[PDB]
Amino acid sequence: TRKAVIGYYFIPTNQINNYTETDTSVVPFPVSNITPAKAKQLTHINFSFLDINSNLECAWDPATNDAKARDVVNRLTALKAHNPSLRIMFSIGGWYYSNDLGVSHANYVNAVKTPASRTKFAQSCVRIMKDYGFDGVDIDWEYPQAAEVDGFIAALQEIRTLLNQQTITDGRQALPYQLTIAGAGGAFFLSRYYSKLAQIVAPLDYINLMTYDLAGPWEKVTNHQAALFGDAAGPTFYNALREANLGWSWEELTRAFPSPFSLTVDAAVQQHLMMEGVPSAKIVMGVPFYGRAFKGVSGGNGGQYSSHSTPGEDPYPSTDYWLVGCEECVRDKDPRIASYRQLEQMLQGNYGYQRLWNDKTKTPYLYHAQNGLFVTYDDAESFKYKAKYIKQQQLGGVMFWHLGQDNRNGDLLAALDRYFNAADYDDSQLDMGTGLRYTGVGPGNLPIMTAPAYVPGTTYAQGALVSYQGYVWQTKWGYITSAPGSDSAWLKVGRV
Amino acid sequence: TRKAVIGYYFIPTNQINNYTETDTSVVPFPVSNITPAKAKQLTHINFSFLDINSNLECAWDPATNDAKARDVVNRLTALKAHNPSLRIMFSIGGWYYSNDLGVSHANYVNAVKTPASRTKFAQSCVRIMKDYGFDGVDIDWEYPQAAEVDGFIAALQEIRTLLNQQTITDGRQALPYQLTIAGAGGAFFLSRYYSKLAQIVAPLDYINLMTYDLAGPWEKVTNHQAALFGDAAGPTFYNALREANLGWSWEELTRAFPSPFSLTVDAAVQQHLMMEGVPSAKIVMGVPFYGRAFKGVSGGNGGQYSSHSTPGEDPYPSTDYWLVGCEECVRDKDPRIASYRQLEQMLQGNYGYQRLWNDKTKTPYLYHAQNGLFVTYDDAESFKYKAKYIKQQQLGGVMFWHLGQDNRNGDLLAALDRYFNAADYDDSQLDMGTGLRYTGVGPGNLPIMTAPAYVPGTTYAQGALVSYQGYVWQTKWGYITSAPGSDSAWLKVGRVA
Amino acid sequence: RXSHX
Amino acid sequence: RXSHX
Repeated sequence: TRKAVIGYYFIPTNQINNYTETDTSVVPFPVSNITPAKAKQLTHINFSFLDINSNLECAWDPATNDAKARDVVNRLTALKAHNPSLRIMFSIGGWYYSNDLGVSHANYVNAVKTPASRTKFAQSCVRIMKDYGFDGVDIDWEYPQAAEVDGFIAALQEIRTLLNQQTITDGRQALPYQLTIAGAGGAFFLSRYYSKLAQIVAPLDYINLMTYDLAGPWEKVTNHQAALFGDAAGPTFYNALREANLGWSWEELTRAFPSPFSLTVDAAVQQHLMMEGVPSAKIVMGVPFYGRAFKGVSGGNGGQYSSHSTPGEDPYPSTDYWLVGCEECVRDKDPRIASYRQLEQMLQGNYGYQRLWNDKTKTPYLYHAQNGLFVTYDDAESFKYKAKYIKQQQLGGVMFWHLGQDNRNGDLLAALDRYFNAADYDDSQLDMGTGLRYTGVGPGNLPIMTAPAYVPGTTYAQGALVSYQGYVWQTKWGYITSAPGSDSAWLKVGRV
Repeated sequence: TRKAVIGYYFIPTNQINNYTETDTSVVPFPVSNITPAKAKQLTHINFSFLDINSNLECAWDPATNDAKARDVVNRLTALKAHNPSLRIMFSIGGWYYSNDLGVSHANYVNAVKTPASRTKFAQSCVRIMKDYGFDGVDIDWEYPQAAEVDGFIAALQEIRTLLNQQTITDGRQALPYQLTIAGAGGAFFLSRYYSKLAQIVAPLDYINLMTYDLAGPWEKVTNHQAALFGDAAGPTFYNALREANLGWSWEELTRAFPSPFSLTVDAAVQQHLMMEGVPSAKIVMGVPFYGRAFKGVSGGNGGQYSSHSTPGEDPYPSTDYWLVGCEECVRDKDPRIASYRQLEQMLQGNYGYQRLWNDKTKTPYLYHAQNGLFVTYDDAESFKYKAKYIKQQQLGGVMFWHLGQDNRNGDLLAALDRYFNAADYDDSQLDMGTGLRYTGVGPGNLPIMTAPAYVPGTTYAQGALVSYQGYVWQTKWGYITSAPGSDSAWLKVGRVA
Repeated sequence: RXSHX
Repeated sequence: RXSHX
């Protein structure tokens, strides 16, 4: 089955209200940039971002010119002529609107609070979808907390019920309306709802992991923002998931959540796979089409793992644009983020940047020795490894933020489609490296094992293995006279 | 308030049927050994053991001669004439009857299953109590597990209501019928029901901790069976309580249950105290009136912490009674355990035993160099430290297994009474030593702490501390924008005064 | 086992 | 923060 290729298409209210396809200074990446060729390479385009208003309904930003908005959306849906499988989804949320201290955070918390709020909100999502011509709903709340999770789950289930009905009513069996959410790609934010993962994903077609920004200006030392695997020389982190409300024993928590660990894409995928009831096919691996820049770094190792002087605050509290050669940075007033397009041009010029490669993380990085700069990003080469990983792990596909950051030739997007679909591309011999793999083992990813059937009335010594009710269990200590599942002395270690 | 001194009086159905007070060979410790003086030293006597039959009712072993049983019980209840506050309780259970593989285990599990079964069982307990002249009920199920705990808790509550009612009916306000249970003293068995300790203890007058047998043939290394405090040189164990169904985070389990740890009396007691709703006044510390013997031990350290060749299977498989000097062992066909009375005679008989002392665990032990033997037991000296511990930790008192194992003079019983009640005994200067203390901290015994109130909308760094809703919390990582109690970045570390 | 247990 | 976050 075809891997999903989900591209976010983010467009600010100011750019919609002044939309044009002839002046990159106002609209840097208009829909016209998405040619029939590229439209064919994508499976989904996530139009971003919409919000939830104080009336607890889905809605466009208040400053949005609805007429312009409809026209932009129409240009996107127009792309479906070139790709019968293409879906134009819309995303609700994002950082600015939904983070704990974001402008509409309350609306999110409130909208999922009651059976009645959830119904009104669910109805509004479907209504927005049909009124503007979208093909599904994406929810990007960053991120619901433990006490809001049950409500969040109930709202998703409600939306699923409505979309399914709408699909039948519209005869959309060939391209059913979908529901997805952007999920945290790092243990810290993931810890907020991790315990109810199975329930969160049940009503979804896909959970799109934000497996990037795993390094930022808020971090102590510069690091790769989306390393596939771990680099023993890079920083390690506290495994926040051992603190999720899972209800597991110390033994269980410990084997699933090594701490500290390397904050990697592999870690995030495996952490999701460890949960029972989370199918790999619904997991989509996100990749970034932008890089994160650090200044004041110490040379010595390409600039990796060094202290820096990058303002981690948001917005960027300065007019100092230190990312040399990045006009985009001055334009958007922030030298900490740069699109792959800009970065490519930065390498194209002299600017004194050197592109290095980390064979453990399987990702590239830029280093500017003269100004002590470090840029972590991804490219067509790092994508080969991520694509192979997605196939090996039988994930649902890839997602990326965001389309408007690819180069004019659409090389990053073309690479992703090529690695999954080209008849003449073969990665069977691609060397995945020796980077550190996440070693955690949980209920959802237990090894297949065999063992004698547990026998009631038998006394087991420490370390004994038995099969009972589908799994293979091991005794944690000796003189065990009770059954697996009834005596806390048994540890589930294998399946089948 | 007077410390409780609870002595178990265990007598096999066989000794009951052939009860005699003039033949040590038939009944090693007849009730007549308990003089009025000894009777005054006890607050409770737990007559052991009765059982639960297939009809799911409390009952005597079927092979019990009822008339002889009543005679034995009367001899015990008569002791009350010398001590108005003495209660003669009866214990239901014991190892042979209630361990997982015991003959009557199923009856304990089924008796507590429903309101109907629980009511009938409780009624039978009070009925046995009144019929034979007992002053209370003690349950020694070793031990309830998993799905059995709620039924067990409901059964204790049902007994509690019937006992109180019977107290009124009998106008026993001056000496109310009591309910107690024997609880595990080691974490492995304790983990079975640990998470519900508060609920289990609520209906009880006391929970008597079996704080002994912390070492046994089943262990690979010889060790003291009732160390008060830990010895760094001794073996350590994985703290099974972290596998109990508590629902605590990784940080909480780790703080509450250091592992490996020293299996000691102090650990058991502190493990019980860590749980909210478990009052120290209901905690009774058990001490052993017997020692456990090991053979094939190495020398160098008095036989402590050595491999050995002691059979652990029960019953004793062999016929080799290798505990030199112990005639009790031959009689009972097991060289693995000897009463204090017998041990004392072994020392007196010059059979090659050296009595040694471990100043960390605060306990004595015997070492037999010639034959490679090791014995862990307790004596009047170790009791000094445990008695002070009981007073210091404000526990309810002491319990011991068992009366029949004291020497003829009743020195062990007399020492316990002396340390709690004698005007001419003073332990204010007794040095508790430098052995290892159990220092786990559970969300049920958090220290009093102070911190600036939490401020909504604030971003906190790692390690920050804030007071919020009755507790003080600490962040486990940085950039925290959530409220404590919420999400999982906050760790509850203290109580708000 | 052997005693109380 | 800065992008998707």
